Amino acid sequence: CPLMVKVLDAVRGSPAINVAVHVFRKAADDTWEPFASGKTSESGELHGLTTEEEFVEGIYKVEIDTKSYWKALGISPFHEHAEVVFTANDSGPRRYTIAALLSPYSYSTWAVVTN
Amino acid sequence: CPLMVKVLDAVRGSPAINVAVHVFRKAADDTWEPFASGKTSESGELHGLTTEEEFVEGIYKVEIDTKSYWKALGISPFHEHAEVVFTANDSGPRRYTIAALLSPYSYSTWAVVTN
Amino acid sequence: CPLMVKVLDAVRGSPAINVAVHVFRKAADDTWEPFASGKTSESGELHGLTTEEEFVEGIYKVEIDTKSYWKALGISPFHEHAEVVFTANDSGPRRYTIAALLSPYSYSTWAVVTN
Amino acid sequence: CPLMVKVLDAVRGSPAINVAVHVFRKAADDTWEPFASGKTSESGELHGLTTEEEFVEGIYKVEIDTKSYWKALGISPFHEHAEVVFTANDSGPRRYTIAALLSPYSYSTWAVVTN
Repeated sequence: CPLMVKVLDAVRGSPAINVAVHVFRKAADDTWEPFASGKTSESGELHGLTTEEEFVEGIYKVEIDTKSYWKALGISPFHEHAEVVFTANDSGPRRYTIAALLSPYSYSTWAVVTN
Repeated sequence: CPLMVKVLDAVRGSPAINVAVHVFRKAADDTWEPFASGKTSESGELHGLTTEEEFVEGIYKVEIDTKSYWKALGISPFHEHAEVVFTANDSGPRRYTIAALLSPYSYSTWAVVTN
Repeated sequence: CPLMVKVLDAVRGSPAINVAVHVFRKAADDTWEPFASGKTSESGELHGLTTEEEFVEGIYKVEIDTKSYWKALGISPFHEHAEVVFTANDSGPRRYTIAALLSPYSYSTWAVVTN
Repeated sequence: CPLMVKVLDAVRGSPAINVAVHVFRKAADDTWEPFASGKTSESGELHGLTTEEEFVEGIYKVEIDTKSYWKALGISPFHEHAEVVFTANDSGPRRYTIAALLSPYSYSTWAVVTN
């Protein structure tokens, strides 16, 4: 599991469950190609998006569908989604955790990268 | 100006100066059209991006070039840039401040919407 | 004023108004002595807490009464308050801005120190 | 394990290892009584601070020794420590994760509370 996504809810103090996550990889023609997608679990985590074989060097975009999450809770939030864009595996394979802590008008996002 | 961008540096405890900022508006064909751009001032602020006349309801993207900022400081960053995507809605008079607090492997972003 | 406090609300996307703020300075006996206090304005800012003469090097604590703020909004909070503890150091001319971005179960706090 | 502390480093994109953490509980005389302490592991986590029996209702303070952490990395940080003050177990036993994401001039802290 070289790529994991974790989402937390700062209003409730809980994992953000059933959040849609779409991952894209930048192609040679400079366009965003769909790479993987899924929904966060009861722990606010999304595992099994990819494999070490498939997750080659490149520029990746993780789109976290925060608006649909807040709308289902009765909040009209500010952002359409939280977008995380980064170069992966350029010095060899790494394990990446992309995390976001969500509020209606804000989000904090960070990465934990391990060898 | 109805749209202001503010960028802060959490490593130095200072405004993030000379940061490139690009604003886009989503077109009918679903593509991102360049809308406005600039560089943050000595106060980490970017004023005068648009006018009330030009800034109509729509979906906007604010791209903050964080990678170039960290590279100029000799600090290895994670993100290619920080992206803020939101709908501008005419619910009475409004001013939008899009802010970001930057760290090499994280950023927090928020919006202050006032009348 | 060499010390300003700014508080923002991440649920509403607005300044956090009428928030009580208490500043303390650590005394020789290791206890926290009241130093200054006030309430944030309509811009979420608290100015005029001290003067350059009074604000000597020392360890200071800024306590932001977040619980009372959330309770007045009918939102169940986690923290009793947000506490910022720091040393003020005379390394040339300095102005300190202590800022906090509040959510019910989280807060981000940062400092902008300028000349 | 009803109380766990997790600390992350936003400069390195890694767990914050060997961070000292002190927990206090407010006593009847309004003073902070030492309750538990420890150091974060290689995963940036501190488990086994207390037991369900010992962790009774009360006001608790978790002091995360961020200054010593940054000083050991060659950074002179802004804060003396990150302080998290909260009421625990007032509606019955809960499991609490207190987390902090650290930068030299900023920190974000949140709680994940589960039943």
